[PDB]
Amino acid sequence: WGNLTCPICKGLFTAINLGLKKEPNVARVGSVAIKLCNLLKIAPPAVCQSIVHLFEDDMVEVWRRSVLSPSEACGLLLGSTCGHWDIFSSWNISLPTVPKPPPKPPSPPAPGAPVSRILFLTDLHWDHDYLEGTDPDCADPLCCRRGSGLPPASRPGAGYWGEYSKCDLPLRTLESLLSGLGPAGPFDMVYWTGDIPAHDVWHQTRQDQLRALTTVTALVRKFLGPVPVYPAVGNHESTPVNSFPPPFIEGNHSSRWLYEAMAKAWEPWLPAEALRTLRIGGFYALSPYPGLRLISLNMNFCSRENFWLLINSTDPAGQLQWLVGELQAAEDRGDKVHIIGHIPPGHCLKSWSWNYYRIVARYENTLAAQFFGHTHVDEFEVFYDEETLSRPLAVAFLAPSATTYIGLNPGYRVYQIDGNYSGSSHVVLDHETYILNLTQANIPGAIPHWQLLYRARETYGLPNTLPTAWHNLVYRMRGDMQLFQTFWFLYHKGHPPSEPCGTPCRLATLCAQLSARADSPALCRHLM
Ligand SMILES: *[C@@H]1O[C@H](CO)[C@@H](O[C@@H]2O[C@H](CO)[C@@H](O[C@@H]3O[C@H](CO[C@H]4O[C@H](CO)[C@@H](O)[C@H](O[C@H]5O[C@H](CO)[C@@H](O)[C@H](O)[C@@H]5O)[C@@H]4O)[C@@H](O)[C@H](O)[C@@H]3O)[C@H](O)[C@H]2NC(C)=O)[C@H](O)[C@H]1NC(C)=O
Ligand SMILES: *[C@@H]1O[C@H](CO)[C@@H](O[C@@H]2O[C@H](CO)[C@@H](O)[C@H](O)[C@H]2NC(C)=O)[C@H](O)[C@H]1NC(C)=O
Ligand SMILES: *[C@@H]1O[C@H](CO)[C@@H](O)[C@H](O)[C@H]1NC(C)=O
Ligand SMILES: C[N+](C)(C)CCOP(=O)(O)O
Ligand SMILES: [Zn+2]
Ligand SMILES: [Zn+2]
Repeated sequence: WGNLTCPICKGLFTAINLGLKKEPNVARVGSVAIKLCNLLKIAPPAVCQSIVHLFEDDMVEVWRRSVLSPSEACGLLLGSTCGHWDIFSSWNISLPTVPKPPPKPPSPPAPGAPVSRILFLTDLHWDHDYLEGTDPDCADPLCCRRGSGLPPASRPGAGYWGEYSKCDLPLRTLESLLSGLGPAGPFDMVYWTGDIPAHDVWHQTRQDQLRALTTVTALVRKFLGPVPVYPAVGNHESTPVNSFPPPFIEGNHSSRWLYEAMAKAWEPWLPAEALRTLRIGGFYALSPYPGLRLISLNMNFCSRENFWLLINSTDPAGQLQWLVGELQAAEDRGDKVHIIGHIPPGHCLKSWSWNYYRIVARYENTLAAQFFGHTHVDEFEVFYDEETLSRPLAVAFLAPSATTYIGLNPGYRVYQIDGNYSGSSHVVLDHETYILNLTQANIPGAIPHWQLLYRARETYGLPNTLPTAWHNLVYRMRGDMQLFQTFWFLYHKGHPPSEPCGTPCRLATLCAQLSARADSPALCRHLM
């Protein structure tokens, strides 16, 4: 009588569910997990215990409601007859039935046309506990801070402004960055795409994260005054890291604490309609100029590390569908769109990344620019047509981090964009990157001087910065090692590794530049 296997299975995981709601059961989960953390020497025992205690409540709940829920587990184990396993199942959003206009590249701007200057800040990762002189090569996942201890007598401690290691930034270096903006300005707007807290991820309270949010927010507001700042939500803003429950999760373990703090912190910059969307799911749209829409995406609903998506990964918060409606509205008015976000779309979950790719291809004429960060390095992602994966039609700019993490100079970015006038293409025309050379800045008594590292069109000889120039650059770099070495230099903000990047390293790096869609190896067919 195997007619009972499904009854008993469901009875098992129903009892599993009830047991895992009990906090002493959750603590049992945490204790074993910590001993394995110590046994597998993942981190120091202090970090192992702290991070499991911080994560255990939310993670046990998600597993209880997804992988261990009776309908899911028994569906995996006994098949569609018993339950239904649909964890990370494929999904698709709906495009409107409006015919796609003919593909049309942006027009060259007329002589003397207005140029809008956009400051781009990402991955600031302020470390409230940064401490000069401490060990940069400590045993914790983040060093140069209180509790990192002392270096050996053979190596120096963490530099005053930062270190070339697994360390984040003292607030004074963030202050130095914004205080040196004058040469690079003036700015019409600032795009600020996430990651305010540091990587002290094993002990972050909601108050620490809010303190990071409110302190840095006030700092940029002090140095940029009247200039609008459009933020986007990074993966480090929440606690625990990457924990962004979609709006179908209510109660105090939801993201309400964080989104509302953002709506109050960013009220000076965001219109009422933006603040409403922001409070719901951490994304919004607004109009910087007549004929220009800006859309700030919360890419944590695309993230491979947002463990809440194990419950349901299908277009969380309805964001992609909301994006389509916003983009079609822009197409209807003839507006152009900027997209800003944190995690670049090539690094998203499979289904999300594929649907985003399809949206970008549909709205190629309407999308004018895309801006992401999160990787901390200086790179890009080229988008191609759906039909042949060979006509370049969009490019995402991945700007490098202000934080040193890991081992880099601090950096930031400025875009020259086809400006504020009727008929403008609103596309990026050129960009520039500024760095703080820590080797020089950390000399005792020196005053930090942020330097221009490079300008895009000048150093690569680009006629413009449209998608085809970046496509072309990748294939020039396939055959020109010196050119690729330049790019590899700039990629690390002027502080590349000493291990040379040979043939496999180059091909893997070039393949990432063409991988705007996750898990699409065909995109790199011409590289390997
Ligand atoms: C995880 O979340 C997703 C979404 O949040 C859940 O998917 C929804 O599931 C419910 C069932 O519980 C579906 O309800 C059915 O919808 C039928 C038709 O609905 C159409 O119109 C909807 C409202 O305008 C519209 O959202 C939807 O568009 C999209 O969904 C289609 C799949 O449903 C998809 O193929 C399209 O590409 C498009 O993106 C529909 O066209 C209706 O006939 C049924 O009676 C019933 O109402 C929702 O439609 C689902 N919505 C989406 C976007 O998929 C999913 O169940 C959750 N998973 C778990 C395990 O909870
Ligand atoms: C950061 O500052 C260091 C320190 O001066 C620069 O390194 C020097 O680079 C020049 C040019 O290659 C050499 O002649 C010196 O010998 C270097 N000094 C040392 C101590 O290595 C470095 O080039 C700067 N980096 C950037 C990106 O500006
Ligand atoms: C942009 O141009 C329009 C039309 O000339 C003007 O009204 C507006 O003040 C300008 N600036 C912004 C930020 O919209
Ligand atoms: C993603 N990364 C590990 C390469 C860069 C640092 O991560 P993160 O600070 O953006 O979360
Ligand atoms: Zn970051
Ligand atoms: Zn990040």
